[PDB]
Amino acid sequence: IHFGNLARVRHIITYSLSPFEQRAIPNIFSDALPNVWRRFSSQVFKVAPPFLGAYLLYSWGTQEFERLKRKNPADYENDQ
Amino acid sequence: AAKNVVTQFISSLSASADVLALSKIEIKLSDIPEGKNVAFKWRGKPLFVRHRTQAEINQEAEVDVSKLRDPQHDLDRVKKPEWVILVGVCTHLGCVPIANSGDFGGYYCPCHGSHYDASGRIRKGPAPYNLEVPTYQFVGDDLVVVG
Amino acid sequence: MAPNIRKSHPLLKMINNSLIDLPAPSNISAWWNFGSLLAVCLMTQILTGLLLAMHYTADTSLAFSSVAHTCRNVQYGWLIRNLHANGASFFFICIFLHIGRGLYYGSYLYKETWNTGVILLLTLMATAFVGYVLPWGQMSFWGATVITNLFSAIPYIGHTLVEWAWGGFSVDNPTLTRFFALHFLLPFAIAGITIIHLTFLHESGSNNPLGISSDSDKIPFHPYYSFKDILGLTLMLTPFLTLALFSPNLLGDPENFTPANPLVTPPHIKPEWYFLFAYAILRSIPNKLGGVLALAASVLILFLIPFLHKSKQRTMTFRPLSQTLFWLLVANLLILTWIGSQPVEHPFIIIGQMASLSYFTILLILFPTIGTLENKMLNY
Amino acid sequence: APNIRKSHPLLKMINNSLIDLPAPSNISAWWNFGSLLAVCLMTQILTGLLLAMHYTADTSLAFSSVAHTCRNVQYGWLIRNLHANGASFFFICIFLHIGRGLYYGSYLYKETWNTGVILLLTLMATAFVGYVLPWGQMSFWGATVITNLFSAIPYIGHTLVEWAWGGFSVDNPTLTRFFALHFLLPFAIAGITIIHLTFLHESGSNNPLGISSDSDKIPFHPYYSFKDILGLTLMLTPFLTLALFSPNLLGDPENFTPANPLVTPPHIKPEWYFLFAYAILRSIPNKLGGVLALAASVLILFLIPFLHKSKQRTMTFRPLSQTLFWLLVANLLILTWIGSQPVEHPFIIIGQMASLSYFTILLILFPTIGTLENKMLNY
Amino acid sequence: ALLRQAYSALFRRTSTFALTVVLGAVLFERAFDQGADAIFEHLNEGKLWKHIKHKYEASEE
Amino acid sequence: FDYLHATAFQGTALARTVEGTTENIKHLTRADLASYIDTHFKAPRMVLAAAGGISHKELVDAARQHFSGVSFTYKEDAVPILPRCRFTGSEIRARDDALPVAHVALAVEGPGWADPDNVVLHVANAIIGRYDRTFGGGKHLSSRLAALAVEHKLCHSFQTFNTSYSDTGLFGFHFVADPLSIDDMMFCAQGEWMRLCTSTTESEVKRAKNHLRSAMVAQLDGTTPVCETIGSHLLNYGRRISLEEWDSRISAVDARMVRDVCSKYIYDKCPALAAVGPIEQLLDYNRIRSGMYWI
Ligand code: HEM
Ligand code: HEM
Ligand code: HEM
Ligand code: HEM
Ligand SMILES: CO/C=C(/C(=O)OC)c1ccccc1COc1nc2ccc(C)cc2nc1C(F)(F)F
Ligand SMILES: CO/C=C(/C(=O)OC)c1ccccc1COc1nc2ccc(C)cc2nc1C(F)(F)F
Ligand code: FES
Repeated sequence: IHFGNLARVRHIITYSLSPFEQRAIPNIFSDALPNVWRRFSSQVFKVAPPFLGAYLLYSWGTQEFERLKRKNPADYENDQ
Repeated sequence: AAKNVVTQFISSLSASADVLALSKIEIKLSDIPEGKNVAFKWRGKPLFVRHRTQAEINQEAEVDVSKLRDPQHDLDRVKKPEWVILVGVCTHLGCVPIANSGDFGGYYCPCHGSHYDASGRIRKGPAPYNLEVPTYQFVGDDLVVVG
Repeated sequence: MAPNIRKSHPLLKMINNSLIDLPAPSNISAWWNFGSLLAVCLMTQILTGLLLAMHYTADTSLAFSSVAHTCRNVQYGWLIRNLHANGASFFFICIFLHIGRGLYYGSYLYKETWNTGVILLLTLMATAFVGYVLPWGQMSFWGATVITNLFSAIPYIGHTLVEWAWGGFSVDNPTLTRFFALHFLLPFAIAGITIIHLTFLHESGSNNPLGISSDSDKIPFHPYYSFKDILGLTLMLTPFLTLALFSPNLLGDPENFTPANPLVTPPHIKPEWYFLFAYAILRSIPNKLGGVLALAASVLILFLIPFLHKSKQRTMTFRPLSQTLFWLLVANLLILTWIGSQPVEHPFIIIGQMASLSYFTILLILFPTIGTLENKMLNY
Repeated sequence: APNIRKSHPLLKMINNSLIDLPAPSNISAWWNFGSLLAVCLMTQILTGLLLAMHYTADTSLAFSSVAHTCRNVQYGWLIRNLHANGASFFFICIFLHIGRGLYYGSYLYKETWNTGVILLLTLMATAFVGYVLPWGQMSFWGATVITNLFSAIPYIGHTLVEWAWGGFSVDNPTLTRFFALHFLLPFAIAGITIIHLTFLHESGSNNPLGISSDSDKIPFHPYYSFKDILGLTLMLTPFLTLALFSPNLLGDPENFTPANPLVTPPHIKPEWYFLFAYAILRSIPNKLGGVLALAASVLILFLIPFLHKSKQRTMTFRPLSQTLFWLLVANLLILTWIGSQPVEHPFIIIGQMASLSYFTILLILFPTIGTLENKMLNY
Repeated sequence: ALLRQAYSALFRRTSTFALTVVLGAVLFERAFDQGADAIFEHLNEGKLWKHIKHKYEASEE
Repeated sequence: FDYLHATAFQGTALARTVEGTTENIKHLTRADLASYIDTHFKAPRMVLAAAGGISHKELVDAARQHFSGVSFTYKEDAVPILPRCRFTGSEIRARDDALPVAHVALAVEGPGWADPDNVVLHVANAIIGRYDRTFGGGKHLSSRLAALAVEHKLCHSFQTFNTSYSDTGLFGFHFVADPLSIDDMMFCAQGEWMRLCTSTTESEVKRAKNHLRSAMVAQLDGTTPVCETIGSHLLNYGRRISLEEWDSRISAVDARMVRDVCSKYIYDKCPALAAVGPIEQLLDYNRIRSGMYWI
């Protein structure tokens, strides 16, 4: 039993419609998408930064590692 | 979705492909001489496929047994005449009868007697039933497919 | 008596008071869908495991082939095998997000629910560990050998515990048969403890993205979250199955299609993706014992998070500084993961030691610090 | 909550079922079996795990792996002894648990009772598969004979059977799936046992007089914790004595011989705890009818709650029911005995009688005598 | 107006709704399977045994 | 009930209270009131009703005398048909935990005066009946819902209603209960509604009819109530319907009929809900909606 002892609430009215009177996915273009963008925008600069900083590190270390496999022609010049 | 996944899993429990591979055995009748009996391994136990001569559908098909132990009346479940297919396992204590001797020309289980005539039927001995006769056919006459 | 037999019945009252009339916050996001997925996943692993166990043979001379026989001969044995191995992955992907969510939204403040969560993680890790040995391929044997050999670095009680655990002088048949038993067992303990997990949770009820009392707006778990969770299931399940059925061997090591051989050490011994980050931290500290301790702490550190919370707010929803630090940490983990799959050579070795160092730093120093700093920026 | 035993979501549980749990002040020693059954169960699981860690589910290694366990594993022989004998102790305890409940009308607690029946069936299936594991002659033929009865169910006969065997006869595929089931079922037992105790706690324990014990309840601890611990050691002494001094008393020697599909043993018979059912099985010659008779011999337990006519709960004050009850118990020793005897006169007819009397006593006599007794009290 | 008809005949009574789901599944299976195999095979013309089978199926030796 | 109307017929005329708004009362004009009377209080839209010891002829005479003014145009003798009000399955929840008890009212759209089904509906309501804590019948009342209400202390009171209008209506029920018993009451109530659509017995109807008969007769106890009936009958049914006719209609109702009529208006419909007070324990429209199907 957790429904009824939860909180002390006063003077709040709420209105709702049966699901059969409304649209399941309404205002896709006028509301949905705009917010999807809103949300994306506000986070990109917090998330993306470190992931990008990792891509770099990854990319560098992967190459720097391959570079150390190639040879340095300056070890076979005094070989005549 | 549910019906298929459940089907798939339930199937997992039935015989695997390797086990099924030993399910049936196809024997070549065109390599078994008269009278002489041959035993082939089928599902771990012996399988007897004898080529009944002329004096077997006669000297062993006239058995005047009234209340024959195991009620085996040929017309019930048997086919080819010069062909008798059996499961070489004594119904007494699962011993493999020998088609060699047999007090009745048929088979003899050297475990406790049990003499089976040349028709796969218990005669003199302890074994209650007659050496079981399996499923098969001659889709290709020179071939019999047991199992 | 009670009017509806859903409130009175000692059993239907249970199904009801935890899945039908259970009060849930009206605003929990999709990051709250992982608990159910973890559960469903668990029931799934157990089912496919039993199906496989019914055709397995715990013996060094038959293990590798019994599994091959299962895939090759058992009706849909290949499919059941695929789902089980890949299910273990799904299981971990789900569990890591489950944890992440909890760290971000301060769910760990529900200490008992959180501490049992950690125990579930460890049990799951040991479970996958022993399960991995069963097919008895090269990686199965060397993974078992290398890892269980670390215990001999413990003082005194070490060299013993190891030969006790192995049942001999090296990973051999006796080790295999006891691993099958443990693998068959642990999952049930997981189910057990999962019950305890949900019991503690239900004391308080779910937390929610804003971290403020949801008492003013609770909703019945059904149909809201039953439908939301079922949808969340199908959403995840599509990639799981897609990867499973179209790229079966994407995640697996090919060295495991070769029967274990004690006289041939594989060139690169590395775990499944979900253990890589820990492998990296293990190898970061050269010194058998110190590396073991560092590995141990990499996971046991989770028991400390509840105590390093300094913020006056529960979640990170309204704490921009903590948010980036959080994503730094996540990215810190991809790096350790990557490092874990790379050989022990420059530049990897140093990148590795850094990532490890940063990992513990972020959790033990920065997080508690930034929280304090943030309270002052709110004038608190 | 002042004491952390009432408030803590876990210590509250240990407390509300083993420490402050209200128990009738007068429950006798026949109320000690529930805990023994429990302890037994945790014990079987522990020794089972220890054995499973040296077992190999394969027809070419099963027999020998167990032999290896007894001969080479440190204390392997002891762990093996305790497990097989523990299965017996388990049944001795479960049979008394049931009797007690029949005598004292505990079955009136229907859900507690119905779950009890399910536990019995699960336990029987568990011992059945576990018996196959050592792969001896009785293990193979027991498995062969019993599982072969299902093919007597018209239509889906040979089907369910060859599905369950995973082939055409009891073979390796059957063995490996039996190991899995034997490793699994015990946990279901533990699971359901939890449910069993939950329903029980709704009402609380019944007591020998069959009258409300509300006027005199006592804390499970220390009263029953001490009483139960004592009840344990009392039983344990004979269990261990028979185990350590006469290991092979209960076992069939035919199982010290590796299973052989080409040699049917002379006398195929189960362990003592299945004998009574074996007897009822053969009592009816006709594969299907014998199966049904066997089925009902156990499933009949689901009917007891509905054949109670007495106005009193127990049999403590019903002398007629008492003797009828003891007749029933003795009826069971007879079936047991018959079960271990070959199928030959006089045994065959003695058997059919004992079976017939068994169902008669439960379906006819008991409900009748209860009615008769109510009138003798002028009710 | 099928929606209307369907709702009154199929989706109204929970009894007819379930009965509808069954026949729905029965029909859907038969159809989804054929179409699926048909798509799969067409995508693999001449590679399956089914295809090259004639070359050795009573047409050799 | 105002909230019930406000939401059931949201966005329409029936959604308004009779007393009007605070703003309107503060600003209505001598003009508006005059305009209302002139526009609305007109001969073809009125009925002079009398009950008691009076002579019809004598009465009609007096009418002609003081009910003068005759109409010229055709518009003055036209009785305007009102724009139909759209029903909406929805809910309004006014929460105040400081109130002593909760009020809940749930309803589906009714047919409207003219429809013969209204007879059955009233018979239906007679089966569910009503109840309040001072009913001496107690645990023995014939109403299943009243019984449960007593057994489990579900409410302080409850009542069913079939509020008819010209072209629409509201068929539902209303109960008052303690904050912690709202759920069970609603549960049992919707239960009884489903019983109506699926299992009503001939026994239940036999009694319902007798209760409804006594009820209609009771609405004609005195001159004022008989006058009210005449006034309304003409105004709503365009004539008077006697007790002899009513009773015939009522006698025609049988179990089979009640089931079909209730199923027609109740089963799987989106109700309108109004809840006021400490309503936390009653929740989710979705859950209420599912209560609208499967006996
Ligand atoms: C066997 C694995 C696990 C299962 C089956 C599981 C299951 C659940 C379920 C079903 C929920 C509720 C729904 C949800 O919020 O997702 C939950 C909540 C939670 N779990 Fe787990 N969990 C598992 C592991 C863990 C782990 C490893 C942790 C953390 C170390 C953990 C921490 C939590 C916490 C703190 C909550 C509270 C969620 C909130 O409301 O904020 N769980 N878990
Ligand atoms: C928490 C659930 C479980 C997890 C995480 C899990 C994980 C694993 C893993 C990682 C493997 C190796 C897969 C591979 O081949 O690469 C495995 C194999 C196996 N598991 Fe599990 N398992 C679980 C539960 C079970 C259960 C309950 C059983 C037994 C009833 C089981 C039986 C097996 C068997 C027989 C194998 C060997 C065959 C194979 O390699 O596919 N598993 N498991
Ligand atoms: C896994 C096996 C079982 C376990 C672990 C178990 C455990 C328990 C426990 C601990 C109790 C409480 C103390 C006592 O009265 O002994 C109990 C009570 C009871 N059990 Fe079982 N039980 C088992 C099987 C069964 C069976 C087979 C039946 C009957 C078909 C049954 C019927 C009952 C009933 C009716 C009670 C009520 C006792 C009373 O009169 O107070 N139980 N059981
Ligand atoms: C309800 C509990 C259990 C019962 C009634 C039980 C009973 C049995 C029985 C009758 C046997 C044959 C004993 C013999 O004559 O040799 C057996 C064998 C065995 N059981 Fe169990 N068992 C139980 C639980 C377990 C568990 C939980 C495991 C596994 C973790 C297990 C593992 C084994 C193994 C490995 C064998 C074969 C070796 C042997 O024959 O001693 N058992 N069990
Ligand atoms: C039997 O070995 C199984 C391995 C595996 O990946 O299992 C899925 C495996 C294979 C190769 C190399 C290492 C492992 C196991 O690795 C671990 N296995 C671990 C198991 C449990 C816990 C608590 C921590 C673990 N940490 C690690 C770590 F990766 F850090 F070394
Ligand atoms: C794998 O077979 C194991 C037997 C056994 O004694 O188990 C301990 C065994 C051995 C020889 C002959 C028969 C059996 C099993 O017998 C039964 N096993 C049963 C197992 C479960 C249930 C519900 C009923 C059973 N009934 C019987 C019955 F004795 F009646 F035939
Ligand atoms: S087994 Fe053949 S005579 Fe006995």
